[PDB]
Parts: sequence; structure tokens; C-alpha cells
Amino acid sequence: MKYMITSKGDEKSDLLRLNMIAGFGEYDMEYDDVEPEIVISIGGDGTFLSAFHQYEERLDEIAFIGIHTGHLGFYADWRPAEADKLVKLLAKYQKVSYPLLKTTVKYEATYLALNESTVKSSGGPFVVDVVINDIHFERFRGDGLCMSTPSGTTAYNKSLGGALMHPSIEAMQLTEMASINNRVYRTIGSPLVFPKHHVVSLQPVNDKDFQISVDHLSILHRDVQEIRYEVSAKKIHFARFRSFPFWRRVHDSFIED
Amino acid sequence: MKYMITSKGDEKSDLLRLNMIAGFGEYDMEYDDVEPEIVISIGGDGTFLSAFHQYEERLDEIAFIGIHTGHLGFYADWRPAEADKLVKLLAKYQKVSYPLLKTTVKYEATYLALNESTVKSSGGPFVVDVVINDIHFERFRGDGLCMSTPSGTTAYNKSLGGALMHPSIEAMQLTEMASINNRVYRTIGSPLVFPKHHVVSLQPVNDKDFQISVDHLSILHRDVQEIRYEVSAKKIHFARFRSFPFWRRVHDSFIED
Amino acid sequence: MKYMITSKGDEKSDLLRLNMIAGFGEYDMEYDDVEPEIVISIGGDGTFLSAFHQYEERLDEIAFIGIHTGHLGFYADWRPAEADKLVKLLAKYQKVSYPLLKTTVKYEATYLALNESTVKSSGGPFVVDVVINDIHFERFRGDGLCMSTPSGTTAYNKSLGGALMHPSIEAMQLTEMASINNRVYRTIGSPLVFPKHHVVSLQPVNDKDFQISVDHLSILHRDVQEIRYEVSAKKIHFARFRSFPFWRRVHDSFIED
Amino acid sequence: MKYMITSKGDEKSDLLRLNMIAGFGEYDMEYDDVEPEIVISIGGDGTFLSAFHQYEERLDEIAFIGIHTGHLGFYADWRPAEADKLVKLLAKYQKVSYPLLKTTVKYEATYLALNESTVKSSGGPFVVDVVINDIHFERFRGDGLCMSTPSGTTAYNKSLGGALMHPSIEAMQLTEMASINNRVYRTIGSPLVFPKHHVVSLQPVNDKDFQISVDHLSILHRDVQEIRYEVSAKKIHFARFRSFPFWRRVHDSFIED
Ligand SMILES: Nc1ncnc2c1ncn2[C@@H]1O[C@H](COCC#Cc2nc3c(N)ncnc3n2Cc2ccccc2)[C@@H](O)[C@H]1O
Ligand SMILES: Nc1ncnc2c1ncn2[C@@H]1O[C@H](COCC#Cc2nc3c(N)ncnc3n2Cc2ccccc2)[C@@H](O)[C@H]1O
Ligand SMILES: Nc1ncnc2c1ncn2[C@@H]1O[C@H](COCC#Cc2nc3c(N)ncnc3n2Cc2ccccc2)[C@@H](O)[C@H]1O
Ligand SMILES: Nc1ncnc2c1ncn2[C@@H]1O[C@H](COCC#Cc2nc3c(N)ncnc3n2Cc2ccccc2)[C@@H](O)[C@H]1O
Repeated sequence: MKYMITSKGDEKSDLLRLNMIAGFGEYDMEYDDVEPEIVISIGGDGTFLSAFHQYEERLDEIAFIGIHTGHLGFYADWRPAEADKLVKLLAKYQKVSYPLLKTTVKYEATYLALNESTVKSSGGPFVVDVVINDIHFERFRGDGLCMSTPSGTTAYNKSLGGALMHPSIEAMQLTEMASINNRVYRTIGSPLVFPKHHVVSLQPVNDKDFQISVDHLSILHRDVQEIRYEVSAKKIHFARFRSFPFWRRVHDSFIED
Repeated sequence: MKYMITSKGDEKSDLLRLNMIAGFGEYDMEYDDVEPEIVISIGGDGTFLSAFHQYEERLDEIAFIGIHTGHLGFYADWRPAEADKLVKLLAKYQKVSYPLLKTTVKYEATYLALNESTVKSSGGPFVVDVVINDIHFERFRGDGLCMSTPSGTTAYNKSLGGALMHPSIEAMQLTEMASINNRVYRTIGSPLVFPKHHVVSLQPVNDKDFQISVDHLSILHRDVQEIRYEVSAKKIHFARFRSFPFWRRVHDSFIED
Repeated sequence: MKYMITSKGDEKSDLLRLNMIAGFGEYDMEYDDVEPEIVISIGGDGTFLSAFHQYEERLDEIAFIGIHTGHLGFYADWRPAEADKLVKLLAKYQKVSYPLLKTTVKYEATYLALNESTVKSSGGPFVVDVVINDIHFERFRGDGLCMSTPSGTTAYNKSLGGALMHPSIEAMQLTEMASINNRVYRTIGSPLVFPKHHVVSLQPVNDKDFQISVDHLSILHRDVQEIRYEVSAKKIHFARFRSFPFWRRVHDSFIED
Repeated sequence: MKYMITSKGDEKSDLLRLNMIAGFGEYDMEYDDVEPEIVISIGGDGTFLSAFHQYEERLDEIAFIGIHTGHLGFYADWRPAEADKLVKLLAKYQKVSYPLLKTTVKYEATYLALNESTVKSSGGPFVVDVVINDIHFERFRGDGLCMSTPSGTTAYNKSLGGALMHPSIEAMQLTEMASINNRVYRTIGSPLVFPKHHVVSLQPVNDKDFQISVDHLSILHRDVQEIRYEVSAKKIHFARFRSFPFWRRVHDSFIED
């Protein structure tokens, strides 16, 4: 079937990519980077992130596979020495799906995040009213906020004190960035985990310009009226050829390998 | 139908209890503390916790209601001035259900937790191997561990840095208590959120005696071979007469009321 | 003696300033904003911060006084209703001194901080080697670092998990901003408190452009070779007319007033 | 001069101890475990802790030396292969001194801590009023409190989120253990660093029985009226034969060796 391979760009990844293409030439496989059914990423989680956003409009029709040429990644969880076996097994697997985060920015633009979406100020103080399902929950003062997908909880969310969620749980997690807490300003402090169909809305107080990130991309948005967070109805699909449990991936990346 | 009322024991709660019993006498309502269909708790979350464990063998046949004579509780979320209206509406509501945590202690005893279950040492050093779905995840050294239900995340779990989970998510959350982290000992540090059907097993390394807590109860267990944590198949059922959202309960308890 | 008064700029502060000037006119007091011996700040800690940096070249010859027209500040710890008494007592007090932080940026520029100095990347990843007294301590990956003065520990340092230090201790405190910690990248995690004469040096790894903040000021520095942190030999001097203990100031600002 | 050697008790430490005693026999050195001038500890920091408390009444007359038969310790910072060189150099060094923590328990007993002193409840809820220099600072609700010496900040204090203090700073650090924070109960949250001559006093609210730890020792104290913390006037003295900086010790123990 139709496939394509993106590469980190270094010598190691490009030649691993050329070898798999050559290996795919021995099977009924058509290279196509317009409408592929299989997207293979060779590099790190950053390369996989780019591969995801390159084809975020055909998620229901693509099974992703990640190969790590360097250290173990959470999305690129195949060793390079397994590419030939990967080519073989891919020629003739099941699919597992991870939840995604929908970000809506009204002034309206919508973005999909595999890891997380963050909001920071354009330079001055960051102050937003946090609204959960249309009820005002808190007025946040600090450096910013981060809304994480389950699989994204091992990334930026983890460094901010958030919990690690198993990707089978359809949820999003909001964590604070250096929140001010005194007698007058008050935030919840704890990370918040929201289920499907809950809407978290960030609304300006004085400044209306925000630096909004979605995975690796970060754009300054001007005259923002609202930022809306919710678990996406779309999901990313992985091709699994064996058992690599998420908690084992966490152990291999953080405890020891 | 059959009902009963437990009380904090102070003058305020006992006389609120006697007034509701008198109010129930004007309706087709039978007091029965053996097989009640409605269990009303008057006091704080501690009183509600006791009411829960008093009838933990008839959870599928009981709808709980909590009344707070003091400050707002997460389970006792009815003001005392609403008892007469509560009696009326209860005479003729829907049910919402929260997940529970199953704790298995092998030497075998099983316990149900509405808030959380914690493990600490019997005095010496606390060292356990943490096993997730039969794979060894980490060797924990520290003061102890805490496995929290969703509704329990606002309690002990919150004070340990855990995330607040909406009770619609069937999950459990494990948080660390003063874990040692240096070149030789290594824990994940972050809280871990587990879905249904994941089993977390704590296993001794040297000392086999542990102080195990389940909600308010805390018992020293001797010659422990394993402690097993998993989301319970049983659920607690609340009688809801109006909308009091969980995130609003969080806001009222922690931000301001 | 010579004095001057800076104001927040609102109607409340300007008219409090005009009343104190009028009150000072009844005494042997000369207004002079070039070489004052007494600098009075009317507003918040931000106004006091500006008053400090306005005269940072005559610190050994100035006693600062802060008046808070809004909430209690840590530097502006005089209520507006005490200005007349303040004018009187100032006409005829002792001095207490707080440590300051010296920041050296080599490409060489030196800055003095009353609260803290922070380092962040110019957009990309922030990676610096942390060198303590010429020995390499760690390679930091994350959002940035913050070096705080003692009196500054109640400000940005506090929101990042740092400890509150009594200003009698001549020290500086380094805290991390969302540090990455996995199998490959490793930071200390804990805040670090350094005594006088210890030098903490930040040194680039790839990117050489950093956004460096000093109190309220924040400037993008290009082609940085090193950022050096050390407890300053200069100190800020406060005019004290009564006992307002630091721990009481902490209690009034964070516990309740 | 007079000396003695304490041992971990394993085969490795006992025979290292016998070899150094034999090596000391070739010099003008007298073994004496009653009034030694040099106390050598062979084992880990736990062995050194025991050696410290064994001679805590002759601290002004003893220079301590620690040898680690296992991993690197913060007090036992000499490799076993250097014992012969240690014997030689000790035969003919300077002294460095670290601050200590004085704990007073009134009902009156006083204890000295090299690492820290902690307070927990006897089983029920732990509630204490925290008083700093006779002013009431906070009412603490939680699992307990920990007051750490500077060199103790790398131990229990570190696991509780406290800052690492260089031992040249004469100070103590108070950190919280799972403090409850909601609308009604409020603690400072941040670690507190106190200078010399500041007195921190813990005072009961309901329960008067506390489990008080001092380094490795932990005793249940009954009918406590007050627990007083302050930087001790006594200091521990180390024999230094070379430069092993504290920050290097921190790096070797926590970053990598
Ligand atoms: N302070 C920060 N701590 C943690 N991550 C941060 C921080 N700042 C920005 N980012 C991130 O950059 C990302 C864009 O680039 C590609 C990627 C990725 C990735 N994804 C994961 C994951 N799911 N699990 C574990 N490792 C991961 N990495 C690897 C990684 C670890 C640490 C830093 C950067 C990258 C964006 O996904 C932000 O999360
Ligand atoms: N350090 C600690 N921090 C927080 N809680 C702790 C700590 N130590 C032990 N407990 C707890 O005692 C409980 C048994 O008594 C009854 C109850 C309850 C309760 N449940 C909740 C809840 N779900 N949401 C919010 N408030 C709650 N409370 C009120 C409450 C707040 C703080 C302390 C105690 C009680 C057991 O449920 C442990 O969680
Ligand atoms: N996330 C953050 N959390 C905390 N402070 C942050 C954060 N981001 C930037 N700042 C800060 O802005 C400052 C420049 O403006 C003037 C000032 C001041 C001040 N000084 C103190 C103090 N010593 N003690 C208590 N209150 C203080 N404030 C008041 C205050 C509290 C919180 C935010 C801003 C201001 C600079 O001193 C940064 O510390
Ligand atoms: N959760 C906890 N985390 C950290 N330490 C804890 C915890 N619980 C109790 N202790 C401690 O046991 C101690 C008594 O035994 C001897 C000792 C020592 C020691 N001293 C230090 C130090 N100064 N620097 C680094 N390593 C140290 N260790 C080694 C060590 C590390 C971790 C646990 C135990 C021991 C007492 O000093 C408590 O601090």
C-alpha cells in the first residue's frame, strides 16, 4: 500500500531511510507522500512530531511508525536494527490510537496537538481568567499554562509537575507555570485532569496578545478573545507489531534502559 | 423507602438528624439502618467516609447523600438549611456514581477505598519494588506511597503534589511520599494515573511489615507478600437533586466560596 | 537633609506625595532627586524597584523607605495613613541593609538586582552548562534559571519552589524553570543556596543569545560568552522607624493580614 | 594523639579498620574510645551519624573523618584505598566546621542534630502552631515538619523539596510534610531558611504526643508543651587533608560520579 518516510536529515537517518525504501521496493509498496497509508518517521520525537503535523488532515487514514536513530523516544520506539523486520511485517499488524488535544483561538483558528499546547504572555504579565464549562474557576497569574495530551504528559507536562497519564485515558491535563500565590492572587496549584467533552477556556484580563505554542510550533497571537481547550474527536493511529507497554516506555526513558 | 441517617455526634448534627427523621415521618419513609436504600450523612467528609464503610457491602443498593454542618465537604455538599427541601425531594432524583479503589493484601484481605490507600513502613526504612501489570517499574525508597481514587485526588493525593481528576474518569493515581533520588536510587517522581484493569503491585525488599491505610482506617500488616492496587468494579452511588459540578466543588473548597 | 519621592503615578500616590512634600516643607528638608539622602517610594514593590534602580549608583549614600498605596509590599511596608508620622520621624531612625545580587554578562556588562536575575533562551531550546566556582556542576536543559536575593526569595523565586531566606543571610538562591530530567539529561532539581564569594557561571552550549532579566528589566543579550552570578559587595539600606519583622511581613503577605 | 575507629560491622569495614589500627601502630598514636581527638568512621553516612552522636559531648575536642566502604557519602568522603595515605597524613591537616541544630523539647530535654529533626503525630492528625521569634506564623496541618542543618539539606530535607544550603552558612531550614491547604487551612508551603539566633517553636493544638526524630533516632514524646528549634552554638569539626568542595560532593552524589 501507499507509504512515505520522513527523516531527521542526518547521515544516519537518510541512509536508514534509503535502505527501507530499497527494502520496500521488493514488496507491493508504493511510495507516496501525498496520500500515504503508512507514515514512517526516522529520527527523534521531534521528527515524529513533524511527521504528525505534516499529515494532520488525514489522521483517520494513516498509521504512524517511529524509528529512533538516537535515544529512545515515546513515539519513535523502534530500534534502527529492526527496520528490515519492520519492512517485512509492514508488507503484510493492528492499530492503537492515542487521544489528541483541540485548541481553538478566537479573535477563529483551530490547532491539533499531539503533545501539548501552552499559553504565555507577549512580554508583560500573563493574567488569564480560567473558565471550566462556562463557570469561572480561577484568575491565573504567572508565567503561563500548559494543556497536555495523555502521551504528552511525559514531555513538557512532566517538567511542570504534572502527572503521567496512560494514553488509553481520553483526557487532557492542565498544569501551571510559576503561578503567583499570595493573599490576593490564588490558583489551584495542582494539575487538573479533564475528561472528554469538558471545555477549558482562557480569557484575557488586560493584555490581549499571547504567545501560543502547539507541540514544536509557537506563534504570537494578537487580539485574542478566548483560547478553548478540549479533548479532540480525532485520534492518531499507530501501527503496532509487538507489545511495548506505555509504562515500560516510561521506565526505559526515565528510570533506566 | 428504607433510609437511615448517621451523625457527626455534636449537638448541631444530632438535632438536624432528629428534625429530618421527624420530617421523614410525614412521608412514606421507613427508618432502617440494616438494609437502607438511602444513607444520609450529617457532619463532614469524615462522617461520610464512615457512612460509606459502614455499608460497603451494599453499595449497589444505596444512594448516598452528604450534609455538611461545618465547612463545605466534597461528599457532604448540602447545606443544613436545605434539609427540609432535601426531605421533600427525597420523598419522591437521579444517581451519579464515582469509581472506587480495590486494595488486596496478600500474606489475603481486600479493602475498598473512597479516598485513597497508603503504604508506609512499620518504623524502619520503606523500600518496595513497584510492579505495573507484572513488569518491574521501579524500586521505591522513601516515606511511602498513596493510591488515590478520582474523588480522592482532592484529599491526601493533593497534598502530595498529585493531580485533581474529574470523578467521571475511571482511574487511580499513585503519588510518592518523600522519595529518595540520588545516583543509586531512582523513582519516577511524577504522579502516575492508571486506567481500569491496570494492576499496580507493591512487593517487599527487606522488611515485610507495613502500616497500610484505607481512608481513615490504618492497620499494621505483618508478613506482607504483596499489596495490589486496581480500580474497583464496584462504584459508590450519590443521589443528586441539582447540579453541583465537581470543578465548582473544587473552586468552592480551594479558591474561595 | 536631601530627599526625593517617587510615585506610582495614580491619583492616590501623587496626592500622598504632594502632602508629604508639603509636610516636609515645615522642616529642614530639601527636595533633591539628583543627590538625595532619603528616597521615598509611594506605590507598590514595582515602584520601589524602580526607585532602587534609579539610584543604584548611590546606594551607600541613600536610605530607602517604601509606602504601599495598595496592598502590603515587602519593600513598601508603610501604610499611607502613617505618612505624617513618617515625615515627622524622618525630620529627626536606624538603617538596616539587605544583600544584593551582582550579574556579569560577558561577550562585559554588570547589573545589580534587588529581587532576582533570570536567564531564558531567545526562542529555541535553553541549554547552559552550570559552573560553580570553576567546577562543572550540571548541564541544564529547560525553560531557564533564576538567581534570587534573600529579600527576592518571596517573589519569582517563591513561585518556582525556592525557599524563603531571611534577608540577614548574605546569600543567593538558584532555582530551576521546568528542567528536563530523563535518562540522558540530569539536573539537581533542588534549589541551591550559595554563600558570599561563591561564583555561579552559566555558559552556552549551542545558542548564544539569551533573554536576561534583572528585576523588572528584561533585555535580549546576543553573543553571550558567560553569565556570572555572585552576592554583591554593595547593599541596599532601609530607614527603619519601628519593628516590622521579615517573618511577620511574610505572614502578612501570604498567610493572612 | 588519641584516636578511635567505628565500623559499619561488615567484613569489609572491620578489616579496613584493623588495617588502619595496624598502620597507626607504626606511629605515635594511642587508641582510645573514651577521650579520642580523632574519630574515624568506616561505613556510610549512617555509621558517621552514629559516630557523631556517640561523642556529641566532646565535639569541641574531636576532628571527625569518614571513610565510605560503599557508595560516596556526604560525611564519609574518603575512598577505602586512601586509608594508608589517611593514616600517614593523620600521623602528622586543618579543621573545617559545620553548623548543628539544637532541639529543645519541653513538657525539658535537648538534642543535637547533624542532619535534621522531624516532628510527626503519634497516630492521629498532626496540628501544630508554628511560632517564629514569639510571633505566631502559621497553624500547620499535615504529616509533619522537618528542620534541617545545612549539611543535612542533602538528606531528608532534599526529598521534601527543600533547598541545598552550603554548610558555610550558619542556618537551619524548615520544610513541610504533606501540608493541607484549602480555604480554611493555610501554610506557607515554601521551605523556610532561618539564620542564627532565630527560634522556631512548635506548639500543640489538641494532641500533645509527638513522634520526634533526631537524625536516625526517633522517640515518641508524651505531654509535649513545646518543641524549640535553633541553630546550635556547638559545631562539628572535620579533619580535611585535601579539597573536596561541597558542591562537588553534591554533583558526585546526585548528578553523576
Ligand atoms: N521544559 C520542557 N520539558 C519537556 N519538554 C519540553 C520542554 N520545553 C519544551 N518541550 C517540548 O518540545 C517539544 C517539541 O519538540 C519535539 C519533542 C518532543 C518530545 N516529546 C516527548 C514525550 N511525549 N515524552 C518524552 N519525551 C519527549 N520529547 C523529547 C523532548 C524532551 C524534552 C524537551 C524537548 C523534547 C514539545 O512537545 C514540548 O513538550
Ligand atoms: N496530609 C493530608 N492531606 C490531606 N488529607 C489527608 C492528609 N492526611 C490524611 N488525610 C485524610 O484523612 C482522611 C480521613 O478522614 C476524613 C476525611 C476527609 C476528606 N476527604 C476529602 C476530599 N476527598 N477532598 C477534600 N477534602 C477532604 N477531606 C477532608 C480532609 C482534608 C485534609 C485532611 C483530612 C481530611 C483520608 O481520606 C485522608 O485523605
Ligand atoms: N511568576 C512570578 N512570580 C512572582 N514574581 C514574579 C513572577 N514573574 C515575574 N515576577 C516579578 O516581577 C517583578 C518586577 O515587578 C515588580 C515587583 C515585585 C515584587 N517583589 C516582591 C517580593 N520581593 N516579595 C513579594 N512580592 C513581590 N513583588 C510583587 C509581585 C508579585 C508577583 C509578581 C509580580 C510582582 C520582579 O521582581 C519579578 O520577581
Ligand atoms: N525520605 C528520606 N529521604 C532522605 N533521607 C531520609 C529520608 N527518610 C529518612 N532519611 C534519613 O535517615 C537518616 C539516618 O540514617 C543515616 C543517614 C544518612 C544520610 N545523610 C545524608 C546526607 N546528609 N546527604 C546525603 N545522603 C545522606 N544520607 C544517606 C541517606 C539517604 C536517604 C535515606 C537515608 C539515608 C537521617 O539523616 C534522615 O535524613
